[PDB]
Amino acid sequence: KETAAAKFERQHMDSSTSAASSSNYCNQMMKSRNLTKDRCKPVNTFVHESLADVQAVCSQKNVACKNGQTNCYQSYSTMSITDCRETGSSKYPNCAYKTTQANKHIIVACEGNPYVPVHFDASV
Ligand SMILES: [Cu+2]
Ligand SMILES: [Cu+2]
Repeated sequence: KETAAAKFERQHMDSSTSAASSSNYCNQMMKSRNLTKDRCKPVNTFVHESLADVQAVCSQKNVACKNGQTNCYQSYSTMSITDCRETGSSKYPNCAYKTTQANKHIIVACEGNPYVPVHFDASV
């Protein structure tokens, strides 16, 4: 259906906006990106930077991933991101999210050739 790289783009990339367009951004994005189809994915981060800039992170700061692996890389500088966290009232099928706009360093897991971001590890 898709590739691991394209899946990262679907779940974590939104280069069309410099930041969350409204407090309802996460409710809209989580749905349109098919992240609430089977269940309400609890947490998710979207990156408001060009693909090239996020892909460049694979050549930046090598750090360990949350799972112990060491194919993770942290951005040298901060990026415009939107943290989407499911609200306490949220209940599938009616997924509801709190939209939080921030500027933080991102940590992504890189794989393949071309070595590109495939998993979003965290924002710091
Ligand atoms: Cu920095
Ligand atoms: Cu993987």
